[PDB]
Amino acid sequence: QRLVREIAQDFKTDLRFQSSAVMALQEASEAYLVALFEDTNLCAIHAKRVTIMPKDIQLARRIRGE
Amino acid sequence: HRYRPGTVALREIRRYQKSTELLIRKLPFQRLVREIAQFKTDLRFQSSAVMALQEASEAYLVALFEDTNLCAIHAKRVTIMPKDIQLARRIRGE
Amino acid sequence: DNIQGITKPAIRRLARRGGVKRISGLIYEETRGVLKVFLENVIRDAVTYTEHAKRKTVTAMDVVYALKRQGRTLYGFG
Amino acid sequence: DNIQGITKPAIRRLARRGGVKRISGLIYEETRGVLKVFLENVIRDAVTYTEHAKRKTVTAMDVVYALKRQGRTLYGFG
Amino acid sequence: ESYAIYVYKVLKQVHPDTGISSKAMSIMNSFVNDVFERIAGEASRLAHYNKRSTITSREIQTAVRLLLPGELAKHAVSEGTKAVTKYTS
Amino acid sequence: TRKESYAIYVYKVLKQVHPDTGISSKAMSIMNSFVNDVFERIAGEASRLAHYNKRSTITSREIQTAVRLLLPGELAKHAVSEGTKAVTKYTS
Amino acid sequence: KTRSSRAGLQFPVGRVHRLLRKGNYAERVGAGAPVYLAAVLEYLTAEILELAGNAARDNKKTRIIPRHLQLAVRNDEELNKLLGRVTIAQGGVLPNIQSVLLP
Amino acid sequence: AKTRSSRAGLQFPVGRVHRLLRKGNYAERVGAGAPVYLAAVLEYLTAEILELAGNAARDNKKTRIIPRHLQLAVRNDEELNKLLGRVTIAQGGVLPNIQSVLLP
DNA sequence: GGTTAAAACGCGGGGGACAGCGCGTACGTGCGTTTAAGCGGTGCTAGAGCTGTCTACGACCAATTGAGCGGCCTCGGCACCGGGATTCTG
DNA sequence: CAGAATCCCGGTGCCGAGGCCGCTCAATTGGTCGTAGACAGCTCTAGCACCGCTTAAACGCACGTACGCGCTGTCCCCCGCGTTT
Repeated sequence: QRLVREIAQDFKTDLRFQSSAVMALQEASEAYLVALFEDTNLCAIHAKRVTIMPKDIQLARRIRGE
Repeated sequence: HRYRPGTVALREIRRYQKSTELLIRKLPFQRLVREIAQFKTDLRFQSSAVMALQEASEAYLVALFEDTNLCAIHAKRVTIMPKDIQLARRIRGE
Repeated sequence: DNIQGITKPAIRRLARRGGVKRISGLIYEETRGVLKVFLENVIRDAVTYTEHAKRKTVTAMDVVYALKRQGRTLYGFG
Repeated sequence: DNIQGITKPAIRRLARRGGVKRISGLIYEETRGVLKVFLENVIRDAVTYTEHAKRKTVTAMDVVYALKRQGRTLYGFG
Repeated sequence: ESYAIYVYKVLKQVHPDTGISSKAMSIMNSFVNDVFERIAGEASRLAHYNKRSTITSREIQTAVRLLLPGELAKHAVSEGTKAVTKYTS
Repeated sequence: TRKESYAIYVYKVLKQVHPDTGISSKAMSIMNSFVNDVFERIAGEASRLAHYNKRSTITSREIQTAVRLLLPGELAKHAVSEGTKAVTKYTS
Repeated sequence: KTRSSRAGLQFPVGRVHRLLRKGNYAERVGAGAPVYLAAVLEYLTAEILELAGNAARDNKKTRIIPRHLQLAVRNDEELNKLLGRVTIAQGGVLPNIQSVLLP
Repeated sequence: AKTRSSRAGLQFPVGRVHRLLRKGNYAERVGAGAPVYLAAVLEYLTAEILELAGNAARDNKKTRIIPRHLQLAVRNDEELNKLLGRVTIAQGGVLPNIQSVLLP
C-alpha cells in the first residue's frame, strides 16, 4: 500500500484509495509475477540450468513482447 | 575457389534483409490454400485475398524465426532446432 | 499433398530473412505444421465471414477482418 | 524507498509458487524493477480514468478498466 | 441488480445439494457480463459489415460460431436454435 | 459508384511537409488504412468512456481523454496541444 | 406470461433485450436475438457450474469456492482457451513440477 | 460562407468526420468540437509520419515514398513502433539486423 | 503452350553439437535476534452520493451551392541493361 | 594475390504518379425544439489517523555440497558447390 501510494503521488497529489482498489492491484501484480516466473523457469530449463538468472527473465520478457 | 562455410550464409542474410520481395512461390501456395479450404466446397477467391494471406504468412514466419534465433543464441548454439521453435511458441502463448 | 510445395529453399530463404545462420535438418516439418495451423485458423474465419455474407467468392476484406480478429491488422488491402 | 518493502523472502515465495527451485542473487532487484514498471503503467491509466471521472478517490472499477485496457481481465472486483 | 438468483436457479438444476460462496457468485457475474459484452460487440461489428440496421438471431449465431471453440460452439448453436424454435412454436 | 477516401487530404499534407516529394499508390492505401485504424481506435475508446459516465454526448473532453489514454509519451502531449489550439481557434 | 417461460429458459430474456436496446450496438434488434443469447449464456453457465461442482465434490466440500472455479476452468481443454487472458482473484495456479527437478 | 475546416485552420475534413461519428453507432449525440479535435489529431499524426517517410526517401535518394520507406520510418521511431506494434505492412520487409555473435 | 527459374539430388569435409571431467563457491538448510506487520479500538471528516432548476446544447429540418470523386490524357522517376573499376574472401 | 561480389557511371523507355476538366451529393447556413446535464443543495460512511498490543515475519550469520562453469576429445550433420529434372 505504501509503495502504491508513493508511486501514485507522481501523477496527482493528494489522492485517496479504496481498499478493494488496492486489493485488485495486488492480485493482478501477484498473478503477473507468477506468470513471469513460470515462463522464466522454462527459459532456464531450456538453458540446461537449475538456477534462474536475470538473463532468463530478460529473454522471457523479450519473447513475450515486453 | 570456395567461400568458407557461413560466409555465403551472411551474404544471403544481408541481401534478403535488404530485399522486400516475397519468398514463397505463388502457384504452390495457391494450391495449398485452395486444398485446405475444403469448410465449404466449391469456393471462389479474389486474388488479393491470396496475396494478403501470403503476406501475413510470410510475416508470421519471419516473426517466429526471429524468436527462434533468439532462443538458439540463448542456448549458446548457432544452429536452430525444433525445440527452440517449441519454446518460442510456448512462451508466445500458443 | 500440396504442403510439400513449401520447399526447403523457400524456408531457408525465409529463415535467412529472419537472421538465422545455421539451420537444422528437422526445421522444415515443424515449419510446415505451424504454417498449416495458422492458415487453417485464418481460412476458417474467412470462410465463416463469407458464408455469413451469402457469397460464393471469398473477398480480401474478409481475410483482413479475420486477421484483425486474431490481432494482425494487415495494411495495404483496404 | 518503499520498493525495498517487497522483501527478499516475499520474492522467493512468489518464485516458489511459480515452480522455481534455485534463485540467483540478482533476481530480486530485477523483479523489483519489473513490478515497478508494471504498477506505474496500471496506476497511470487508473489515475487517468479517475481524473476524467472528476473523482478524487480511486475506485476499484477504475483499476479493473485499466487492467482490461492492458489486456488482463480480472474477475471478482466487479 | 445482477444475475445471482438466476445463477442459483441454474446451479440447483445441475447440483441439488450444494452451495456457492459470494465471491464465486461475483466471479460468475463477471463471467456472464464478459461473455455478453463479447458476443454483443461481435454481433454489432457483423451487422455493420453488411450495412444492416438490425441484429438478428442469424447475427448472434454468426458471432457465437466465430467466438467459441468448436465442440462448445456446436452445442451452443443447438441450444439456441432449440430455444428460438420453442419461442415461436 | 463513387467511394470516399483520404488521398487528396494526405497529398495536401505531404505538399506542406515536403514541397518536392511523391507518394506511391500503395503508400496512399497504407496511409488510408492507418487513418481509418486510428479513427476507429479513438472513436471506440471515446464511446466506451462516454458509456462509463452515462453520457449521451461525446464531447471534445472525452476525445481528449481517449487520445491521452491511447498515445504514448510526448506524442500525446503534442496531439493534445494541436487539438486544443484548433478548437480554440475554431471558437473565435 | 414471461418470455422465459415461453422459451423454457432460466435467464431473463427481457433484461437482455433492454441491455441490447440500451448498449448502443445497432439501430434495431430482432425478436429472436435475446432468446438465443440467453440460451447461450444459460448453457455456458450450466457447463461452468457443472465442472465447478465436480471439482468441489472431488475435495469433500459442499460450497463452490474460487479455487474450485480455477481448477474446473483450467482443467478443461476448451474453457481454458476461452478464458486464457482472464485472471481469477484468489484462484491460484495448477500444481505441477518439471520432471528435471525431481531427484 | 466558409468551411468548418477553414474556420478551424485544418486540412482534414471536419464534416466527413462528423458524419462518420453520427453514423457509427457510438453515442446518441456528438459534440460540435469533437470532430475538430479529432481532425487535428489525425492531421498531426499524418504529418508526423510523413516527415519521417520523406526523410527516409531523401536518405535513400528517392523522390517517391514507398512502403519500404514507411516501414523504415515507423520502425526507426520508438513511439510510433510502440503505437503500431501489432501492424503488418505489405511489401514492407524488415530491418537489417545481424547478431554480434553470428559474425566473426 | 513455351521459357527458364527453381527445386531436388550427390558429394566433400568443415562446423559445431555433444558426452565427459575436475573445479570453485553460490545458494541451500538451519539458527538466534531483531523488526514491524497486522488487531482492534476510538475518532474525524473528505468526499461520494442522492434531491432538484433551467438554459446550453445538439438533433432535426429547408434551402442553397461548391467540395470531392471520378475520367482522360500527360510525362518523367525509375527499373532495367550494359561495360567497367573496385572490396572482400580465402 | 586469384577470383567471386559489389558498386559505379551511363543509356533506354515505360508505366504509374499527376494535372486538368465534369458534375454528384454533401457540406453550410438559418431556424425550431426538447432535454442533457452542468450546477445548487443536503446527507453520511469508508477512508484516513492515532494508540497500545500480539506476534507474524524478516534478516544476519554459520557452513556444506549442489551445481554452474571452463575445458577436452570426437563424431554427428550441415553448408557449399556441382548436376539433373
